[PDB]
Parts: sequence; structure tokens; C-alpha cells
Amino acid sequence: LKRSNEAKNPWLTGNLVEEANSQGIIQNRSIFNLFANTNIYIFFRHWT
Repeated sequence: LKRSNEAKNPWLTGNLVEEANSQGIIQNRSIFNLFANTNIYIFFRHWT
């Protein structure tokens, strides 16, 4: 683009993934979570 112009794992924690909104599959959710390392979170704390 410069050249051109896991199995058998039930839900147990519940709290970690905030989203338990809908049965089966949530269809339209504003809510979005980013899972991060240390060097992602620090880059984000330097942004806030």
C-alpha cells in the first residue's frame, strides 16, 4: 500500500467480558473493549 498510489471453554468469569447483553449473539453494540498488553495500555495512558 506504499508502492501503490481453542475448544471446550465455558464462560465462567463473566465479569471480565463486560458484555453479556443479549442471548446468543449481540447484534448491535456500541460497547467495545480492547484487550491490551502493558505497552498498549501505557501508550493509551500517554494519550489520555
